[PDB]
Amino acid sequence: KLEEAEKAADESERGMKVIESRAQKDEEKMEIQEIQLKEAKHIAEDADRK
Amino acid sequence: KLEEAEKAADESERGMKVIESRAQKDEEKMEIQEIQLKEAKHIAEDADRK
Repeated sequence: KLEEAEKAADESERGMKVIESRAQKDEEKMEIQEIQLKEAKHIAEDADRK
Repeated sequence: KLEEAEKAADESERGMKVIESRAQKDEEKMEIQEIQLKEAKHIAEDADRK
């Protein structure tokens, strides 16, 4: 049961590492896409201002 | 150790679910900011075009 509970922790932790690494990749990509959106929008606003 | 391993199962699994929720929020924000980046770039393209 300790192996099952610890394995549930270890496997859910690996699950977590993959989806936390995914959250990190999605977070970095969303920040990049958000900064690029802010800039593409700021370019659009700058182009609208122009 | 089993109680702590079950608490770790809960924390690594709750972690995995909080991270899955965060990864989903960051994935949706990634997907929302890339779709809206493509739109913000098309607005920049339209803003530059107009």
